[PDB]
Amino acid sequence: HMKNVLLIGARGALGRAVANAFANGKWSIISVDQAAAVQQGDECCAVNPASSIEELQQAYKSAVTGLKVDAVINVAGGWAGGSVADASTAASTELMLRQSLFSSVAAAHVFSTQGEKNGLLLLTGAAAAVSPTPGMIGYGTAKSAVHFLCQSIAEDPSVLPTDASVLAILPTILDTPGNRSAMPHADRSTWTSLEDVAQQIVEWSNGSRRPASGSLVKIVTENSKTRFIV
Amino acid sequence: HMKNVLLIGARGALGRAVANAFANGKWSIISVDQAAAVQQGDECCAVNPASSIEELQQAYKSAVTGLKVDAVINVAGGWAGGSVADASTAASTELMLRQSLFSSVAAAHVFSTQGEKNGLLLLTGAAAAVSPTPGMIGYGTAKSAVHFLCQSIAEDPSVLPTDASVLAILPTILDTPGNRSAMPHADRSTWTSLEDVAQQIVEWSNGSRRPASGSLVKIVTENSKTRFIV
Repeated sequence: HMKNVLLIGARGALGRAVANAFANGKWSIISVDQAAAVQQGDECCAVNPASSIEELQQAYKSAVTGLKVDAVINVAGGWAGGSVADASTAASTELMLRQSLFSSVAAAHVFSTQGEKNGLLLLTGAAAAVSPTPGMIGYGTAKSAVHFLCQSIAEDPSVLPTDASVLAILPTILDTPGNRSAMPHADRSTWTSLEDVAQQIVEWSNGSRRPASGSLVKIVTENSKTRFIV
Repeated sequence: HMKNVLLIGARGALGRAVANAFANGKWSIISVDQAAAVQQGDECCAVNPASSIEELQQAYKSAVTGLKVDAVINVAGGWAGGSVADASTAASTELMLRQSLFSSVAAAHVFSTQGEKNGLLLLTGAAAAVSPTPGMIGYGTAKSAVHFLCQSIAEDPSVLPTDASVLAILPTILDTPGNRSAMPHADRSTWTSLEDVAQQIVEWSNGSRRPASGSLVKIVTENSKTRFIV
């Protein structure tokens, strides 16, 4: 368990896949999640969903005190729909901002100050958020902001450990319990396996060849085969 | 005073310029500002700086109850610097998000539901936020998100009144009391006059020719002359 990873969103479907892929292992895993950490048998930090970015930052700093972190992995966030015509868009956009953007700003600061040389900061965007998202204002605005944050971090590498990388993954559709439940009978040939994403995150984290720091990495599945593409 | 404008950020330097340009007039002005509304002699709604997007939305809906709004103008927001290396970036990024993005999501919903035909939704971006902003993470991420929001609104015009427009202004440098104070002796030849921006917002609001709904409008000043450019 020589290498250290801070895992944000550890209790979501993609978070559990990522924790499973770490633990090979080789890795010591420090996990955090908002509201949704069952806080029973789980060795996961529960942080309040009403947390400020500064509160997230302090909670993350605390969880890894006196560690060099090789990887900070943020795979937090769910989904909601809504246009500006919908009253519901106000709350859903704030929720998506908190889950994805607040967590990513705090996570970047911990990686900057406690990251190890050759380490990885990985954030979670959305392939759809590369374009206007009139029907998913919250989801698209939050994820677009994560993409922007990824690019801005990379633009000044002096803020990262030596030879560190930041990457954002842009999933299209993930094969999650939620999606299976929603559409039991659907053609899932374009639905990316969580194990495939998790395994790729752990290789990148281990210092396999990575796309250029700053890359938006689209996760494209056809006939149940997956490419990681810039 | 036939036409109605909801003005968000009315107590900032650009907000006062915009209120002055309305009042020609011809316009009935309903103004809102966070923390900074002096709430003495001022006919301005003071909204709490800790407001949720839904709270902003309700406060905006209340301020214009039983009006058709020809214009919703959001010129709120200040500035802070900071990279991900800075502990201060967490709080400054949340502050910029609240001032600019929270206000813009709420303002878009009020314009969708209470806007008049041929009306204007105007948001405030930043010319610099078209590119990575490693040295101003908060400011750039918040403003980039406003640009994205502007584009997403325009992408589905069924959410807006008939022949309505949304625009985002991308200032580079504004000739504000704050900037004059900071650099009394500086060459201000590239600093845009607030009166010039305000006057252009009021013409667009009145239904002058506008760039295409969705435009990011850069405000470019050289030798103290200004162009509004896409």
